[PDB]
Amino acid sequence: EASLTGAGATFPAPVYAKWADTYQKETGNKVNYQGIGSSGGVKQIIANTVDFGASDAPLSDEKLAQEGLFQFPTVIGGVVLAVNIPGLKSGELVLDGKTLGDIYLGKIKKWDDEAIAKLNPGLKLPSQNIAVVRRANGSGTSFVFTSYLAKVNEEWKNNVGTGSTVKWPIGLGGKGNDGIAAFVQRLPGAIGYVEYAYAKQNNLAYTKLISADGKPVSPTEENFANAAKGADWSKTFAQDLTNQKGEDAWPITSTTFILIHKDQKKPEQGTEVLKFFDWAYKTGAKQANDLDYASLPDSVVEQVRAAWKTNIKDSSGKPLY
Repeated sequence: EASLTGAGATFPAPVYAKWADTYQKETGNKVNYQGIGSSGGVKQIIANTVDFGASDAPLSDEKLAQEGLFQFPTVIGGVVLAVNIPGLKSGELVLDGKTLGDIYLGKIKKWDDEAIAKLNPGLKLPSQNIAVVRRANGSGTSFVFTSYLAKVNEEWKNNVGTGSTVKWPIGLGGKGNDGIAAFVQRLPGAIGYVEYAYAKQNNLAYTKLISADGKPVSPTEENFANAAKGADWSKTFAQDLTNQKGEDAWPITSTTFILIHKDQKKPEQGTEVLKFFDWAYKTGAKQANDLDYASLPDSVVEQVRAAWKTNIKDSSGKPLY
């Protein structure tokens, strides 16, 4: 039995924790996962204070080569806009990218703004002020969200840009996906971006969004999977899944990555990390779907296995898989 420690992204934390509990029950192996944000996960793996790091923002091939790291995707999730609007039920408000950007730029300040009313003809919107909530920590969810806004709102792209940390025009700061969930819950009129599981688990209302093709879509595991149907995984695991074309393609979708060292100084730990992720691919799909995360296609998991064999070795050059 081994004790493993991982750290990083809160985006997939609900599923990593579920897998860890089940894995211990079946095998006795212990996996301790710390949700400290993707930036923190990257610093930790490079500092070698953990067996594996986790980040929703992929590292470039050069940065991976420079640090002697290897990265692989685990699941596909989606970012949603959790809202606290009195009188509105979940899934009934619809927003488009342009308007969402104008809300985050501070251009739109009330829930009954003309720009929002026009997108929601049947709705009777309140003249409630909007309280914007964003991440206070270095975040892979912020990276995905800002990558999306830069595509749909030019003023956002030119003035604030994309990043795991940016100079937010307005808004209160919440720590982790759980921190944003807690804020929305306690602030009438609030809007905040979180990975879907956090909204669902906390019974938070969320909005629909207009797809890249121009149709309103609901956030569901299937619709996150739809956003990834045209990604060519054979070329690279670092796929951008925001604003993708296609029927029922959730616009703010993303996969997430695990980072491990190519030259394993503690081979026994390295071997056990791969066994845990292999077990998750083989048996953990049901748990991932229970939490509304879509699974990676079998072809992709096969590419990852082929890559483990070629890349992960001990100091004597022997493969650990």
